[PDB]
Amino acid sequence: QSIDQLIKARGKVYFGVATDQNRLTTGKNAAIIKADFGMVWPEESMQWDATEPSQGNFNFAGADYLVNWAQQNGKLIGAGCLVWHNFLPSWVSSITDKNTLINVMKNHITTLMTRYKGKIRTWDVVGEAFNEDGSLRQNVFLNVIGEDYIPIAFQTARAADPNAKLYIMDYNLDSASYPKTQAIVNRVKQWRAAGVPIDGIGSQMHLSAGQGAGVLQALPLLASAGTPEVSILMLDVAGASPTDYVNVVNACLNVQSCVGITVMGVADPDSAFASSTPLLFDGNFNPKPAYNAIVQNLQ
Repeated sequence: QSIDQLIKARGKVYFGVATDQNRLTTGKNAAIIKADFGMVWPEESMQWDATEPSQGNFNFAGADYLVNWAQQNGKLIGAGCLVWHNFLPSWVSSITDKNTLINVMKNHITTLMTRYKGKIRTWDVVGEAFNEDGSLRQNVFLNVIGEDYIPIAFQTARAADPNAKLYIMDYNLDSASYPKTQAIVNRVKQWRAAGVPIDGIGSQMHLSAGQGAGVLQALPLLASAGTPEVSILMLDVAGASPTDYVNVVNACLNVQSCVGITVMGVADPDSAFASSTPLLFDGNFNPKPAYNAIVQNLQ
């Protein structure tokens, strides 16, 4: 039973999964993604250090492979992250001149999005921009450009591909009482009021056991920012309890603007957190109790 087909039947857009050429060419990953998922999300091949390892010298081979595989198999594509502090080459973080960095950032955004224009459903434009107390995270963009780097990034992305949905994303947005959750809602409200084209908030749900229950209140709070969409991505759950996974799915179903869920890989041994067995398929590529519980809940 395909959880993507079942979640579409309930009115959502997709159940997706993070992957890349390394996974699609080994084991049973390709067969499972074909059968059970409706959207793919490159784990590393679209990040800055992979795509622009030297300034103006782009490398698209891995990203091209993923996009072509998705189109051939009828899958939606989400891609990112265009601007964040992870996967960032030193040549970028060493820039100290504001105009130089604005132009570098705009060029990185425009080049990636133009190459795949019309083919990408969702771009993660800005990621992990907030500290745990709700202040903005001090990365090179904030240090050199200032808080305007976020509006500039989204305005540039919107001009490059008006078809794509443009997201901001962060982690630890899983509790409605946590300062970070309330801060991103307030800031996104203000940005949208100023005309900034933020289409979505993506919640990076790398969850500890038992945190699914709190998502039932956190996700509606994120939806109150008034973006056209919200999504769940990078989802995994330590221990992979059915209770946590079903709670996360029910939160999605309860929030009308939540378009879908993307899990953080297929099989446990390929997770960065493999020792906590946090995914929906085990090391033999067999569906786990959590997978069957999602199927049963959606039916």
